[PDB]
Amino acid sequence: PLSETKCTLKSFTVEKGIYQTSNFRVQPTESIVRFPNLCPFGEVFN
Amino acid sequence: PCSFGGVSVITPGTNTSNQVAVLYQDVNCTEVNVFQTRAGCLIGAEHVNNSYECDIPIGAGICASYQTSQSIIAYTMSLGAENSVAYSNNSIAIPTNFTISVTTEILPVSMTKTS
Amino acid sequence: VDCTMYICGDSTECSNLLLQYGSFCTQLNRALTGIAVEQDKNTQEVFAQVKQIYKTPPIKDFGGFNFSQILPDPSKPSKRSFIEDLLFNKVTDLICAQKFNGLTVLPPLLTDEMIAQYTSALLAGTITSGWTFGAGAALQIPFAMQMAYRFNGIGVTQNVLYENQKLIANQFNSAIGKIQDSLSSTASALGKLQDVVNQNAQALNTLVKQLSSNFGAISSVLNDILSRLDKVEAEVQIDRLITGRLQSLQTYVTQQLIRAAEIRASANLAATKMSECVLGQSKRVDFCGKGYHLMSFPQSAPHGVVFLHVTYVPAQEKNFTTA
Amino acid sequence: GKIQDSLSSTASALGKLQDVVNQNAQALNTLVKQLSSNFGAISSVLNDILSRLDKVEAEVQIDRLITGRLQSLQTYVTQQLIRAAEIRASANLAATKMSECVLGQSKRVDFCGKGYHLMSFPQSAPHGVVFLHVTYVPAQEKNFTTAPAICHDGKAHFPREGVFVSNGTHWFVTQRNFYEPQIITTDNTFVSGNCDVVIGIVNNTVYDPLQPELDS
Ligand SMILES: *[C@@H]1O[C@H](CO)[C@@H](O[C@@H]2O[C@H](CO)[C@@H](O)[C@H](O)[C@H]2NC(C)=O)[C@H](O)[C@H]1NC(C)=O
Ligand SMILES: *[C@@H]1O[C@H](CO)[C@@H](O[C@@H]2O[C@H](CO)[C@@H](O)[C@H](O)[C@H]2NC(C)=O)[C@H](O)[C@H]1NC(C)=O
Ligand SMILES: *[C@@H]1O[C@H](CO)[C@@H](O[C@@H]2O[C@H](CO)[C@@H](O)[C@H](O)[C@H]2NC(C)=O)[C@H](O)[C@H]1NC(C)=O
Ligand SMILES: *[C@@H]1O[C@H](CO)[C@@H](O[C@@H]2O[C@H](CO)[C@@H](O)[C@H](O)[C@H]2NC(C)=O)[C@H](O)[C@H]1NC(C)=O
Ligand SMILES: *[C@@H]1O[C@H](CO)[C@@H](O[C@@H]2O[C@H](CO)[C@@H](O)[C@H](O)[C@H]2NC(C)=O)[C@H](O)[C@H]1NC(C)=O
Ligand SMILES: *[C@@H]1O[C@H](CO)[C@@H](O)[C@H](O)[C@H]1NC(C)=O
Ligand SMILES: *[C@@H]1O[C@H](CO)[C@@H](O)[C@H](O)[C@H]1NC(C)=O
Ligand SMILES: *[C@@H]1O[C@H](CO)[C@@H](O)[C@H](O)[C@H]1NC(C)=O
Ligand SMILES: *[C@@H]1O[C@H](CO)[C@@H](O)[C@H](O)[C@H]1NC(C)=O
Ligand SMILES: *[C@@H]1O[C@H](CO)[C@@H](O)[C@H](O)[C@H]1NC(C)=O
Ligand SMILES: *[C@@H]1O[C@H](CO)[C@@H](O)[C@H](O)[C@H]1NC(C)=O
Repeated sequence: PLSETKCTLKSFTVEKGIYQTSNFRVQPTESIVRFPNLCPFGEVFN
Repeated sequence: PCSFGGVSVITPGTNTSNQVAVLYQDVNCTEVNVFQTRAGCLIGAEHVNNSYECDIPIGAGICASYQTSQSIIAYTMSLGAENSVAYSNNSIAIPTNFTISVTTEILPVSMTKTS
Repeated sequence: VDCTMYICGDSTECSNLLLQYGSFCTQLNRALTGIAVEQDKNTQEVFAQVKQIYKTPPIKDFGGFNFSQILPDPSKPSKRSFIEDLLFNKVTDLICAQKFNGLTVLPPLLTDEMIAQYTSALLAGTITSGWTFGAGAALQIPFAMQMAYRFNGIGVTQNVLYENQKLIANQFNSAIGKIQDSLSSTASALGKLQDVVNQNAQALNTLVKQLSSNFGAISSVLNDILSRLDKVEAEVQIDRLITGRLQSLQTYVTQQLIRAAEIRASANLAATKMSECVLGQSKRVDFCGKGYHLMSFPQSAPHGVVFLHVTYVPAQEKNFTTA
Repeated sequence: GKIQDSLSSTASALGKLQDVVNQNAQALNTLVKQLSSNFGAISSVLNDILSRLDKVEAEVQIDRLITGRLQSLQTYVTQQLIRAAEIRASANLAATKMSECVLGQSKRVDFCGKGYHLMSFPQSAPHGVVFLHVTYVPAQEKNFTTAPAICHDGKAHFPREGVFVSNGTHWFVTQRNFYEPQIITTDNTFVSGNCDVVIGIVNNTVYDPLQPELDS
């Protein structure tokens, strides 16, 4: 995370202070698919 | 949606050190020495109680400076140096002597004319 | 505001194209950072002109001038004048949706509890030390004498104050009481502040709604254009998304810059009043408000400052033959 | 002398100027680098689109260059307008100081810089100006018991200019911002009202210039 800021200033000298390096994101673990009549196969087949 | 924020690399000049203290802004500290802040998740600078004048502003009055060997620290920004003026209804304080200071003041006037 | 995430929601298909517009993504951050950096310079010069944090003595005899309204409330966890808290009521989730698209609201470098130390110090210096703490080491001087000066500043010989001291006390003390009644029911007097907070959240809102607009493309959802079509078409559509959103940023950004300067000039005026009015006595006329000016007491307010100008207004006249 | 080293030994004092010059050269670099961006067109070289493709299609391509570049100017232009409007504000601040501070003497507290202001010396700097403010800062304090007024005969005497003080024995009228104690005489004080009103008035004898001159 230190090397990525020096690429923002393009300089090998980094002046005393705070610099904003590229943002980070939390990434997703997994996908969650969720779906909630009935067809009368108990009324047709039985 | 999952938290996110600007990484901020807090450093003294690369002159004095190669050591950086990263500030993850506006995240609780999990998703990453670790110190939770009001501004965000600050990694790599040991907390300090005794508060000094601000050095490198961060946020919410947290100012980081390099010195103690040494390691980047972070602390609640102290505002000036406290004074309590000794005061009473008959008490006056008259200066007996003076100094003459010359203070540079710098202003832009024009900018490069481009067409 | 993160251009990459704002324009292109978490999707490289759009992220690639954004690389073709070059610095448009970055230079906005440079612009916004350019604003947010100086936003603390404003608060820097306005509130902290003072070298040291003064605090009033434990006991108050000012000659009958009751400051217990304006001085820090010792009991509130955040020490703030009884007045200041009126303000924090009158001025006022939205942040969450903003927080969700790449719109982040960085914390003001100085917390309100810090501002309340400055506006305590300046206010506690002005009371005890006269104005001399702006020019150097604060000098304890009897307040009831300090007024004998500030009249000479308006041309009234001081023999008026020592004689009228009591009458001036109640006129001051009561005039304070009127302030707190005004704020108690006045939403409008903070209109200047309330407008500034509004106009930002306004353009912030509008900035967000622009994520729901088609901009001519077949939908305003980034992925729903993708999974509908084979990407070589999406490369075309996502333009009209990017071209739309990228613009909508530059609209919003260019706004902020203009609006920033508007605050910028206002911040300069606040520093001028803080410097001249509070730390001095302003010979300028109607710069500190109608009437000849005696002193001002700053009071913090959210994203702003509130001066209480104590001004000397003549009253009863008598026609005189003169030569 | 120290103004030399203040400038000589630290390069950050001029940041204000240095920031202006950089931001100008900054946007120019950015404005130039925008020439090399595709903006959705097949290439950033205006001739290549003309070389590879037959014009009828190349028309639509060059739009994305033009629309991109032409926009990219308005971005740059708008920045300059906004940025100049800042300088335009800073210029007036100088012209205000130059007129009031240099040419006159300023009564505006901390407009010319911390302290009571004596005089200012303008100095040019690239695309800017630098003022040397010669200011008067008091130093050494001595706690004094003070009184707002002095009863003499039952009349009250108030300091004509400055205030009364004593070191604890003899009451001294003096000027406010520097300590120059002076024996109290009627030429230092004007009479007003009488004693029973003024809070904190104290006893003393206000010496008369005239009375001694008499006796012969
Ligand atoms: C007022 O202050 C100045 C310095 O702040 C004093 O100047 C010094 O005086 C001493 C005499 O004891 C000399 O030895 C020094 O060389 C002086 N300093 C300089 C820089 O010239 C001055 O004496 C003070 N005046 C009074 C009345 O105390
Ligand atoms: C200054 O004003 C405050 C309130 O404006 C006074 O505090 C009140 O004192 C009375 C006693 O006379 C109490 O009954 C009230 O409950 C107090 N109010 C609050 C809010 O504390 C205070 O006494 C005044 N002091 C001076 C020196 O004027
Ligand atoms: C100056 O005006 C004030 C009112 O602003 C006068 O003070 C009032 O005097 C009456 C007596 O006639 C009292 O009943 C009031 O209580 C006083 N008011 C206050 C706030 O104390 C004052 O007498 C006037 N003085 C002159 C010389 O005209
Ligand atoms: C306060 O200052 C006055 C003015 O100098 C002092 O009065 C003189 O003090 C000196 C001290 O050596 C005596 O020699 C003089 O005779 C005094 N003058 C007169 C007219 O009596 C006074 O002593 C000072 N007091 C303190 C406590 O500093
Ligand atoms: C200043 O001195 C006068 C005397 O010249 C003091 O007046 C006396 O005050 C007391 C207190 O009420 C009375 O009992 C005396 O009768 C007064 N003297 C005369 C001659 O009538 C006055 O009190 C002194 N001031 C202070 C603040 O002490
Ligand atoms: C930076 O390093 C140089 C030597 O390379 C030194 O002279 C200077 O004092 C350093 N600056 C700081 C702030 O330590
Ligand atoms: C962070 O999470 C912990 C529990 O995991 C909680 O105690 C703490 O209050 C949280 N802080 C923030 C700022 O979310
Ligand atoms: C501050 O002091 C407290 C005790 O008062 C201690 O628990 C805490 O660890 C200290 N923190 C730092 C950073 O010194
Ligand atoms: C002075 O004279 C004018 C003449 O019209 C009058 O109106 C005014 O009331 C007078 N002043 C006072 C204090 O009455
Ligand atoms: C005046 O008295 C106060 C009492 O606390 C003290 O702080 C101050 O230093 C004194 N002034 C001088 C010049 O000693
Ligand atoms: C000053 O205040 C004290 C309280 O410490 C009081 O005893 C004295 O009478 C007051 N004197 C003046 C002149 O205000």
